[PDB]
Order: sequence, then structure tokens, then C-alpha cells
Amino acid sequence: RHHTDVGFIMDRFVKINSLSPTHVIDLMQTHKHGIVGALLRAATYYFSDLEIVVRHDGNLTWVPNGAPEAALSNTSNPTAYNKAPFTRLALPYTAPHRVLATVYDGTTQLPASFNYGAIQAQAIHELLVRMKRAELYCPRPLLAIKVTSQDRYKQKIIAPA
Amino acid sequence: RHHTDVGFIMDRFVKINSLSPTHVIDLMQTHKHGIVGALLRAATYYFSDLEIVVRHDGNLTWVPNGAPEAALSNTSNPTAYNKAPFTRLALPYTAPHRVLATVYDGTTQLPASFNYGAIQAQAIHELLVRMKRAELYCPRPLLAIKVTSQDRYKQKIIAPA
Amino acid sequence: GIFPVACADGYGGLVTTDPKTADPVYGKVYNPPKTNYPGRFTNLLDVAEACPTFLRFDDGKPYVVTRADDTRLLAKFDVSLAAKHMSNTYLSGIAQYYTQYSGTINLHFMFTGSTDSKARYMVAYIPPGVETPPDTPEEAAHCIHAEWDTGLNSKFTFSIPYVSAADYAYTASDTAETTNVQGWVCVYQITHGKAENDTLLVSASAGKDFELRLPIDPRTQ
Amino acid sequence: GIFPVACADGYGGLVTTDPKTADPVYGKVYNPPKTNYPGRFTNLLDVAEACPTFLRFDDGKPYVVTRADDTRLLAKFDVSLAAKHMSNTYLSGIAQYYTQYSGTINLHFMFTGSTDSKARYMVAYIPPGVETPPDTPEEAAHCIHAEWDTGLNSKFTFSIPYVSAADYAYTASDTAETTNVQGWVCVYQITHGKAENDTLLVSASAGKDFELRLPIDPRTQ
Amino acid sequence: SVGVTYGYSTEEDHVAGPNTSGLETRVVQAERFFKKFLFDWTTDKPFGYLTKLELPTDHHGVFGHLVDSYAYMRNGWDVEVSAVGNQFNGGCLLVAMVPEWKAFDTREKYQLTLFPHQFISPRTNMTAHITVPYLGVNRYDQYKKHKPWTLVVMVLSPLTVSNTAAPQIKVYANIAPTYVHV
Amino acid sequence: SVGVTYGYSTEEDHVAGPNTSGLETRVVQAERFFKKFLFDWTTDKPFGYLTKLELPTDHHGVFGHLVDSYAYMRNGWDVEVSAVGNQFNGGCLLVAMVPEWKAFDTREKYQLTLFPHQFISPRTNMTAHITVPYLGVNRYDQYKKHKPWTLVVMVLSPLTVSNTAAPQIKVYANIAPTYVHV
Repeated sequence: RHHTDVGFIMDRFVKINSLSPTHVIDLMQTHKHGIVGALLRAATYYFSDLEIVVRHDGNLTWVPNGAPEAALSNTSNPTAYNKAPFTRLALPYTAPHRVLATVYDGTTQLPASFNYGAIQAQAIHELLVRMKRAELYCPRPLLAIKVTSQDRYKQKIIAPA
Repeated sequence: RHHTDVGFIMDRFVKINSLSPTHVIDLMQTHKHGIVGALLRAATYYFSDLEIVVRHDGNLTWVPNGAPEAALSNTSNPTAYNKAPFTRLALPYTAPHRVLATVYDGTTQLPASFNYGAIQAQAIHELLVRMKRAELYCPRPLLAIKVTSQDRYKQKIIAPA
Repeated sequence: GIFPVACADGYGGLVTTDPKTADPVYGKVYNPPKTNYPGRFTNLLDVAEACPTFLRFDDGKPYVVTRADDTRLLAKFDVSLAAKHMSNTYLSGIAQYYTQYSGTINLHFMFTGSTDSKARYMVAYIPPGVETPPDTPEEAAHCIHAEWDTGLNSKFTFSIPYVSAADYAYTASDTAETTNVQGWVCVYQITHGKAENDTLLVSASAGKDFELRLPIDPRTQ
Repeated sequence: GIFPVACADGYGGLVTTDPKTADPVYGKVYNPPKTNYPGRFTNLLDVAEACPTFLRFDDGKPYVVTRADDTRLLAKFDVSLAAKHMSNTYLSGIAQYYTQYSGTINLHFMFTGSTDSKARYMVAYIPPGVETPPDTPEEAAHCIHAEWDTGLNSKFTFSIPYVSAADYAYTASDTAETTNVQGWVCVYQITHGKAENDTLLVSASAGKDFELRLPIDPRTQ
Repeated sequence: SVGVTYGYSTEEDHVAGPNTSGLETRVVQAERFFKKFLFDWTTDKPFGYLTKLELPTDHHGVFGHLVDSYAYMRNGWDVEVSAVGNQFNGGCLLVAMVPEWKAFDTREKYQLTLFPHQFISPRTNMTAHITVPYLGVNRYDQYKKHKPWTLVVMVLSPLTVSNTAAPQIKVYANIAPTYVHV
Repeated sequence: SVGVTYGYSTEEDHVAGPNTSGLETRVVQAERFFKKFLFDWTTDKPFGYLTKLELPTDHHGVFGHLVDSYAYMRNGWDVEVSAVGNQFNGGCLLVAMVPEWKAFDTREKYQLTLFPHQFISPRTNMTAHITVPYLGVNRYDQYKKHKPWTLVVMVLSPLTVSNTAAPQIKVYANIAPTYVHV
């Protein structure tokens, strides 16, 4: 047994669909079948450090949570400047809670708490994110692909010629 | 005696003819008189680690064997991004068998097993491959160039002027 | 007094699997240590040991239709890592994100009639290629088989040895050949005692052996 | 607090012979240790010791036409590292991928007539430039020679000393001169006893000395 | 009985601690059983018939008094479920301890038993018995806005009847917090 | 005789092992010699006359029963070849133990003796005797789809005759697996 202890699984990247001149940062922003979040969604409570990568322009800049967004461009809370083409940072946890989670039933919109935060620039294209030393708590249900045809399942396989 | 123990012979490169937007990866894809495979073909069973080099564009990306090809571009199982002009990776063995081989007589098409796999991109030109720490088992027959003329053989030799 | 700048000729790709790290920035920040919190785990496998599962038949009803009469054949399913019998299955989803896998597989059985009722049943393995499913307990037995009764126990867990071609196999199945990868491994029984309506349950799970190698997305992210 | 970036001025070529390594990616993966598997080896040389070889004559028949009458001359071949006498030869192909080579060379002989038949033969070396092949055993002997009989043995292995110009030589031969590199080293015999039809076999092989330096493709890859 | 089966651990706990714990000590007399109605269960319900119960309902208890006190709090939870019948019945029901309950969907039904659980059939059990140690986002909680837990049961086998049995069965359970700190 | 000559090793082997080995133990009574026809050999065949024999043929043996059982298996192989003649013959035949046999071609003929082997001439030998220890891709095998071995012989010298000898000779051999695990 030398896998499925997250310590090796969740240290990769995953694309994110959306962007804008500002853009919230969260895990549940991930696709709900990208192999990253499946395991993530497959659990109840999880914590990690955090690493992120952005291909961009202008001046990438970031703020931790619980902050007045209205005050980012000014006075430049911490950052380093432009350099193409790869740029790689890591943020440490900041949220007001000793653990994250996936969904919080309270009388189904995601709460306003679990917030790695957001970044801002003048031009933003590509996003890479990363989970460190993570751990998970109370795994949750999980699905596979659905069965439609008869036998067992069918699927194409690569092979040389 | 300080050669012909493969540990020095099979740690070089060799061109490969074909490519396509996807492209299987195998040793027997090599030319059957390139000095690399001769020794390789000169044997029955061989194992090694593996190192590969590709001059390319776009996003080189790779998957280990026993996988649904149909799912490569999405979700980006492991990879690093573009950078010209040299790019050098190494893959560790993955095949479902404790050893490779060259040819497997079963009632002459190569089996669907021995599969370092394949890579995919949007533009692919050049290929360099490499064998690590390799070992070989039950050497097989081997030929030289054929004799046509009379004496012993004749061949041009370089020399200054 | 420069040190020889043995520059890099073409390496160092920003790529996926990498183990390289980064620089804390608004860093040097503690957190209240999260020990003593419950629900800790590491292994998809190990948590898939204590937890059993369920199955499915075309009747969409998880339990087994368990006819109780002179019939001899009970019902026959299959166990792939990906098959209609075993989709909604805590293994497969966890599985279907992999290609190499190895080790034994687990099952369960839960009885339904009142304990008084005597009973007989017979789990039985079949290798992929016997070319004919058995049709009698003793000749079924030739491959693999065992027993129990209602007597002295109601639960049970069973296992098939991890037979294969090589000491590993493909998770998904192929569209280039015919023969089933495992068979139709299922159950027989000796004379039913008495029951107006039985029922059976069945699961799978990780155990000492369920292993994997790894990994790639299949899906259409 | 930068360390002096003693940058590289023009080195570090992505080139062939290099010993530099790479970074595992989907890495950290074991394998069942492959010890105790048979057929292990390392050396093309050493495996070319226990294994003998064969030869060829214009008759395309590997064995030797072995006339058995008043004739004195048996037949004469050559031993280059690349010659019509020795193409289909486990050495040469392995050889022809090299340029420098050194050390003694091996042979073999296997008899054909019934053991009762007395016999005589005489292996004999000739240096490249005697300007005349010998035509009598004792004057042939002047270079190098030896004996055996059918008596008390049937096999034999023989060797030529690695004479050369320098303590090495070219594998392929030249198209700028005439003199054969080695000679026409071949065999004589004393009176044949009796035989309706003999036959001889002959090989070569690695031994204590067969060595090389190295390497380049010749072929038209 | 099958006896107690624990959720994730079995141990005596920390009971006295810092400022708020000093301010919100183990008020033991806040503890008392009572009974809730669960659901009905006859030969009608085919499989998949879910029935959920959010927690915790109001209650005329000292606990219930404080659960309106609308304040930072923590708690424990001890579950003991049963349904009296008679040995001629037959089937299998599923009892469930769910963290962060969400509206399920057909396919995932077949997954329930991830959670701690037991089995429900008139042969093996007659007394479910299960306890969850506390958890939550904060070190404490304030209910009204949220529910960290729920107690759910759903079909796991169709139910059988002969002439000898009772064609209807009610299902009770036992709900009372423990280890309370306010 | 020249005596036994081994293929790659000479040693008593592992016989009892893990789950499948525990499930597929050394069924010793699965072992028994028998005889196969090889080929004919007169003054006709010039050099290069190949004649191959795939392995293993069907056989009315307990071994043969299981080799249809169509299952993961392993095996051993012991070869003992001969051809009775009389001391007035003359020539040289070549016996061959081939791993992963392929259709050869003229030039490579001159290479055979890479493999383990002996010589065939009425003087030196009268009894070939050779054993291959197991190998294969898997730790085990399932035959029908594949053949890891074959037993081949081909000319190595033209054959001579006088009046005293027998103008025809048949060639037998001995084939029986050993060390069987199923």
C-alpha cells in the first residue's frame, strides 16, 4: 500500500474555468469531476497549505482573507512584480477556522467563510493551484461513471501500430 | 574488458521515424539496424528505467500505460509546460509485467502489453529516447552486413590531406 | 571571484508531477494544531476495509431477489472493476481513477428469513474461460467453492484469489476481444428449507490486498 | 543576500555521450526485484566465450569439404574481422559496430569420420606478408603450427597470437593498399588413413583476450 | 445485543478547559433522554424511500432552554434506535449517522454505509446504539443558523409479512446530547 | 555419455510458495515421459533443412488433462534426444533449445548455437540430455494463446553412408515437464 494516502494524490494542478479582472479563489471553484476535487469533494473536512501558479501580465497581486477588497491596487500589500512566463507562489492558510469543508447546510449557497481569497491584475489567462501536506476528514459518498449499455463497460484503449 | 556490459552501451539516443498528434512509445518502434536496437533485438528479455527527450511545441503531455487514451488533454495528468528548445524527462517503468521482451509468438503482431505508452501535443517534430541501468536476458541471433564482392570487404575511410 | 556558472542547458520544466516547492510570502504564521480532531484517515484503501458496500441487479433493487423453491440456479452476476453489476460501488469510482490494480477482492452476505429456517448456499468462483458456467454444486466446486448455513452465523465475508494474466491488470476493459476478464462468479444452494419471501444482501470492500497503480483522469473535465 | 551568480559562459550542451540524469515525475514506484531470474549476463565478450560459431566457404555449405586422398593442400581461408569467410559470425556483427579491437582469437574443429580411422592434420598460422603461402608442413611450421590426431580426442580449440602493427587495429579494412591484414592462416595434414567421405567444422569465439574500443554506427540507418 | 458501536473513537474525553470552558463548564443536569417519532414502515415502501430528520428539534428541557439561549455552545450526541416487532418478520432497514447532510440522489443511495451505522432486522438487533463525538467548524457552535448533524433512516430491504406477525410497525429511537459544554 | 548439460544454471529449486503456489502446489504425479516423432534424415537433406516442433503437443496424460484446464500455470522442461545408429555412419546434426522461436532466414542459420545445445554424431553422443528452467512473461502462463518454448533440430552436416550401415535412421527424443506448479 503506497498510494491513496492523499500526501501523494493532491499535489498536482487543475484548471479553473472562470476569471475576471478580479477573481475569488476557492477549491469548490474546481470542476466537480476533475480528479483533484473528487477526492476533495469525497470528504467532509480538509486542511492543507496552498500553492498557486498564474500565467498572466501586468501586476499579479494578492491579499489574504477577511480584508476590504476595495483596497487592493493601492499601497500594494505583499507582491513581487512581472516576469514571464511561469510564476509560482504559495499561500499559507489564513481562514478564521481551524479547518475547511465542502458544504455547510444552514437555512445551499456556499458560506462566506472558506476563502483562500482572490487576486487582481489587468490581464489574467491561466490558473494553476496546488495542495500541500493536506489531510481530509470524514470521507463522503462518491460516484463513478454511469452504466448505460449491456455488458460491463466499453472504452477505447491506446496502442501502437 | 570494459565494454559490452550494456551499462555503458545503451545510454545514448536514437531517432524515431514516425509521429502524429498522438504517438505510441515503444522500443521496437526503433530502426532495426540502428545500433541501439540491434543489441536490444539481440536479446530476448530486457528491462530498464527510461529517459526521453522531445523537441516540440504547445503542451507536451504524457500518461503511463493501461489507461484510457480518450482522457489525455483534459485534467492534465502529470506534466510541466512549454519551454524551448531542449526538454528532457524520464519515465519509470509501468508495464504490467516484470520484464519486457522483443517478440512473443502466439497464434506475429507485437502484443498489446509492452507499452511505455504515448504522448500527445499539438505539434511534434523530434524524439530522443534513453535506456537506464538496463539489463538483458537470453541474447538472440545477430547479423552483420552481407558480403557481395570478392576479397574480404571494402569501405572508405576518413583521412586528412 | 565568480564561481563557475555551470549554466543549465535545457532542463527545468514547469510541469506536473514535480516535487519542487515555493516561498512563503505573507508567511510565518501558525495554526492551532489540529490533532485530537476525530475522523482522521489516510488511505482510501484502509477506509474501504471496515466499510462494506452494496450491489445492483437489473431490477434496480439492491437486495437479491431470492426465490425459494425447487429452483437450483440462484442468479449470476459479474465482478469487474467496472461493470453494470458494480457501478454504484465505493471501490470502482475510487478505482476508475487508476489503471493498474492488484490483490484480492471482498464480498459480504446478509440473510433475511427468520433464524429458525434452515438453509444452504454455496459461493463459487469461476475462472475467465471455463467456456461453460457450471450447473450443479459439486461440478461448480471444481473451480472454487465453500459453504455456510443459517446455523451459528448470519454474516459472512468471502474472497476470490487475484487471478489474472500478469501480477496486475487493466481497470477499464477492452473493445478488441471477447472473453470476460473474470467470469460469472456466483452462488449455488442446497434444498431451501422454508420461506415465504427471502432476501439477500451483498457488498465488496478493501481488505489485505486491494492495491493500485496510477493515475489518470478518464472523464471529460 | 544573493550568492554570487557565477553564470555560465557557453557550456552545457544537450549532446550525446552525456552522463546527466533527470527528474522522476509519476515517480516513486517499486518493482518486484528481478533477481533469481535466469539468463542473466553482462558481456557480449563473455557470452561469446562458451558459445562457439561456424564459418562458410564458397560452397555455401558451413562444413568443410574434406577430400580424402593423396592431396596435400586442404583449403585456405582468411580471418579478418570482416571477410567473406567470416560474415555470418557472432563476433563480426558484434564487432562491426566498433573500430578498435585487440586480443587473441579462437577457433574450433570437429571431426567426422568414424573414430577408428587414423588421421593427421596441422593448424598453421601465416603472418601477413610472408609473400608466399607455404606448400609443405615443415616449412609451413616455420611461422606457427601444431598437431593433433583422431586419437584420444575429437574436439580442439586453437588460437592465433594478436599480431598487428600497433597494439590495436582497424576493424574495417582499407581501400588504399593491398597487403592482407592477417594472411591465409589454414591447415595441413599428413597421410589420410581411410575415409569414404569426411567432413570438418570450425568456429570462432571470444576467449581471454577479445577486446574492443568504441563505437560508431557504420550502417545506413 | 450487538452492543455499543462507536463513531471514530472510544474514550473518556476532556471535560474542563479554558476561559469559555471555564465559563461554559459541564452542566451535567442539562442531560435527559426523550423520544421522537421516526416514520412508518409497512409492506408499502419499496427501496429508496428516504426519510430524514434534522437535529435537534426543540424540546422542553433544560437543554432545550439553552438551545434557544442563542449562544456559542458545543455538545455531544448519543443515539439508540429500535423498533419492536416479532420474530416472524423479515427484511433489512438502514440507520444512519450523517455529517453535513445534503439532499441525496438515486445513484448515491447505494452508498450509505460510509458513515457509522448498524443493521436493522428483527433477528440480529433489537437495539441500535450509536454515539458521535462532537465536531464542527468553530471550536463551538450556535445552532439556529446551522445544523452539524442529522439522524436519518432509509429502506435497505423490502419488508415481509405472514399471518403471524403485525402488519404495521412503528420505529422509535433515543436522542439525548451528552458531554455538554455551553 | 557426455552427461547432463544444463541451461543457464544447475540447482534444486524453490518448490513451495505464496497463495497461488499454495493453491497450485507441486502436483508431482503430473509427471511422465513419453515419445514424440521428430523427423526423417537420410542422405537426401542438404544443409539448412530446418524442422521445427512447437510445444507442447496435446497428450493423454494428467499433465495433458490440465494443459486443457485452460488456467494460469507454470512448468519445467527436460529434454533427452537420441537416434540409434551404428558406428559406420558419419555426419553432424544440431539439436536446439529455442526461447521465443521465430521463423529464421538463411543467413542467420549459421548462428544457432547461441542457445544451449549439444552435438549429434554417432561417435561422441548417443544420448542428448538437456533441461530448461522455467521462464515467461508472467510469473505463470496460460498456454493455448502462447508458446514459450519449442524443440528444434536442423542439419549441421551432410550424412554419410557405406554398405555396412543402415541407409535410414529415425530420430527420437524425450519430452516430459518437471517441477510442475499449476
